[PDB]
Amino acid sequence: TMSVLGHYNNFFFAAHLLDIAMGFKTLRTILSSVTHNGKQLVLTVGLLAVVVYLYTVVAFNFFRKFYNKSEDGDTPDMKCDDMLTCYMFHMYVGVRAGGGIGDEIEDPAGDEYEIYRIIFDITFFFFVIVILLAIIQGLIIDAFG
Amino acid sequence: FWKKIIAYQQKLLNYFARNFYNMRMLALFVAFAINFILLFYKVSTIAVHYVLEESSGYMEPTLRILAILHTVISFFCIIGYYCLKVPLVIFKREKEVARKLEFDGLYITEQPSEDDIKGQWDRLVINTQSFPNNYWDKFVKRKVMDKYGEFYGRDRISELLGMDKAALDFSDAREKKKPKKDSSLSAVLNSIDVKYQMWKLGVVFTDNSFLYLAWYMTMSVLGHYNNFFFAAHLLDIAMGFKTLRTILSSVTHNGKQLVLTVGLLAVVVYLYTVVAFNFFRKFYNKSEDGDTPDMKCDDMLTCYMFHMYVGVRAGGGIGDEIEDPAGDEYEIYRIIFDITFFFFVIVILLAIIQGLIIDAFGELRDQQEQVKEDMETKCFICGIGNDYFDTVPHGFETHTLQEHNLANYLFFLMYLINKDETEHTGQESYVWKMYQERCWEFFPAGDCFRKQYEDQLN
Amino acid sequence: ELRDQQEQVKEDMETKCFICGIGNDYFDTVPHGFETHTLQEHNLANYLFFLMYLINKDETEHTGQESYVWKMYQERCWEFFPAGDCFRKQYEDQLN
Amino acid sequence: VLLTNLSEHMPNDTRLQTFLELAESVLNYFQPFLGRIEIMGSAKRIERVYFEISESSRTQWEKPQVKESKRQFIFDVVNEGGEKEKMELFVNFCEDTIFEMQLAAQISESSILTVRSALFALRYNILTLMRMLSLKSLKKQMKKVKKMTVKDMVTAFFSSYWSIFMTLLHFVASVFRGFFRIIC
Ligand SMILES: Nc1ncnc2c1ncn2[C@@H]1O[C@H](COP(=O)(O)OP(=O)(O)OP(=O)(O)O)[C@@H](O)[C@H]1O
Ligand SMILES: Nc1ncnc2c1ncn2[C@@H]1O[C@H](COP(=O)(O)OP(=O)(O)OP(=O)(O)O)[C@@H](O)[C@H]1O
Ligand SMILES: [Zn+2]
Ligand SMILES: [Zn+2]
Repeated sequence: TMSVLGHYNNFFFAAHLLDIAMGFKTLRTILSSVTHNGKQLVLTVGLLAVVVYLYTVVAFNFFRKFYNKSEDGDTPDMKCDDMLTCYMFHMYVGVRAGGGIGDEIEDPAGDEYEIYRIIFDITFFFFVIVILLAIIQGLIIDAFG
Repeated sequence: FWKKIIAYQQKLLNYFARNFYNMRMLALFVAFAINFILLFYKVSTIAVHYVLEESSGYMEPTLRILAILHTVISFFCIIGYYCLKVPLVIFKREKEVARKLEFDGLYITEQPSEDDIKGQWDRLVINTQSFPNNYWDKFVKRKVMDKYGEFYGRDRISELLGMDKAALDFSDAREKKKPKKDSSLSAVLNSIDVKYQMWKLGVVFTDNSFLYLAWYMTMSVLGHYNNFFFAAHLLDIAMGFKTLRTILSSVTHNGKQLVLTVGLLAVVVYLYTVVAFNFFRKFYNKSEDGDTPDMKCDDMLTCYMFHMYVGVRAGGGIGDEIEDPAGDEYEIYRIIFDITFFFFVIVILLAIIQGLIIDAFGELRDQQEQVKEDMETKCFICGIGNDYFDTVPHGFETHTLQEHNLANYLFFLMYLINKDETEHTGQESYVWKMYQERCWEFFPAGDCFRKQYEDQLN
Repeated sequence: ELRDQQEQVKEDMETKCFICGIGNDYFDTVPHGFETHTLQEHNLANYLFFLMYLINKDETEHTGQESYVWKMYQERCWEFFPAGDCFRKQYEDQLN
Repeated sequence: VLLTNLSEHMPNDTRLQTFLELAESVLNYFQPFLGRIEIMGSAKRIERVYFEISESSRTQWEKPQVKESKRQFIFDVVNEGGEKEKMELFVNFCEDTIFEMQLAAQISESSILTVRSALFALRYNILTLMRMLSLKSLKKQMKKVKKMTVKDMVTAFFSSYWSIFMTLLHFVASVFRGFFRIIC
């Protein structure tokens, strides 16, 4: 079916490159590391989403003022005025960020919640960026072993 | 009247105990539904007004109904715990106290350490007339009386164990006959043992799972005042799903090692902050404007917080976030500073955390493999290897499923406990006496029927 | 590697005696035989205590066995340590 | 020592067993102090040797640091060890341990309040929950149960556990306040 659709759109022929896994059994053993603990990986991603949702709840209830993402003073682009927007901001930006959500949100200096927000950022970095990605690392390596 | 009130109370108890787990999963499902509704929750505008924003408009009654239902289910889960798991905890505690009284003399020969809250609290249950309420052995007081009465003193042993020997002697001797009417409400009220209920309530309150369920109910109640308090119930997924048990075990297997690694990271970063504060203060200007410099290392506390917060999270270390060292008398020293910080903190220590988690995974897998290998290669009871039995085809499995089945041994203990002592046969009486004296010599260790009768059988 | 080394140490100490080196199964033919052997018959703590007792004892007061062990210890001859043999293995038929 | 030697070299003697029961108390007393090893004797035979272990030696051997030294030595000999030098390394370890135990012997010279506060909180909070039965305030419940209602039954059943949960809340609050007072 994909080969037939390729005549209508030639870029439908790119799905046939997914056949290399079955064609070469050498890729079988590399992909088995991922698929050996695929359920564990999916559960780890779900746990990451739950933890990030809890962090987003905390930020939405206490640290809304720091999520202005627009540099111009005329129009503020608030990324945590809505729960859905704040959760998407967290999952999309903070997780991909090397240092966590604190790398991408405003600076906390000179505020009454400075220590609380420092704890927030450090715990986010430790649990999400370090520990959970470490769980994925360990799952793949343990599958190999 | 009372025979039906108590019957219906028992029916409700049984229903809640049966459905404890179903109500336990229902509470997680309702929590997930509430937290899914909470994703459509908006700030509306000098007081800020949190408003549930949706097109349908029906999610607000849905949210209130779900909150009330979650609170009801949490209360019902507490009731189900009290009906189902509390009896097991009380049985275990009563068994442990009885064994420490009989075979250790925990309140006759030597006294508790005053640092054991369990030991100090268990002092109350001894005097109660409702002791072994859950534990089957109702003769533990008599056993302790026989064991320590002649040496430590009959009267004080009886006072400690709460036994009225003089009343027992009078009852055994000639006595008047007195009826007992359970219908009297005063009799119903005075029948209950207050002190034993006190001890049981203390044990239940000190139980960890009951405390966790009380915390669950408290957070559910607080959720009505603030709907975002319902997010703490998503922490229950770890206990709800045992699939998350094995993922989280990698973290918790070496949790002490992880905490110590974080402490070591703080010490190393503190040493680096000391060095920077003593030699590299000029490079910690963080304000781009020349008018006002924002010095991040003029104070020791500020410099330490700057390091721990910014440099550790930075991909390349503190050098990624501090000024450039080019054209300075300490250029080489600061380059060494930054490179060593990157290597020790960013690379090595995070590598230690990586290795701890991966080694926890490997260790758990090895433990499971060891359990499987032991159970497949040697019998649980006798301990003889599989090959000796496998000399006969399917001999190991025949031995471990017919001759030395641990399930069969458990069923024998149940049968012997539930059987009347007078009806015991010779073998049953022998095993019963050894079990009462906690002598496990009757368990075949290193020998079996096939090994004893090797030549006769074959 | 460190975890494997610890596991190997535990496995060796649980499966073979430190002194004689005989496996656990041979002693375990008798119930609790391995533990009886390694805590009463071939206890390394008992061997250390014997060395202390023999050193602190006067050489003139040594018995025959003590003098034999003392001479071998002074010449650093460890043949008196039972290797591959024990009381139960030597007197296997007489004891049982 | 004589009786132990006789019993262990004639394991199937009923008369010797009777003597052992007659001498149980002395043997029990001297059991900690009685040493027992096996050696290859001069007669090409495994011989069992009995000696005396002193109380000081036993205590210094059971000192925790000596146990750490033992564990380290066992780890070393098992991992980086060859069977040739096992008995030489063991003798070296024994000599060092003997010297350090003698040194320790010669240098030798001849939460509670938190638990109490928690127990007090338990006692008081449970007494408050039980004062309703103690006071004989059951006349009110009896008046509600003049006439049966299944709704009344359900309400009382839920109210009992609700009161238990409230008492647990009070207990937790009391523990927190007591801990704060202690740390203050
Ligand atoms: N005393 C014993 N009783 C039962 N099984 C034993 C015993 N000793 C060894 N085994 C071995 O244990 C295995 C049986 O495992 P077990 O009964 O614990 O559960 P399982 O096979 O994992 O599955 P399930 O949970 O369905 O019972 C068999 O390989 C059996 O040979
Ligand atoms: N010659 C021996 N002496 C003592 N134990 C031995 C010997 N050979 C093997 N073992 C085994 O070693 C284990 C005893 O270990 P060891 O005495 O080193 O300390 P442990 O059990 O780890 O604890 P602790 O430090 O409290 O003594 C037992 O399993 C025992 O069977
Ligand atoms: Zn068996
Ligand atoms: Zn040995």
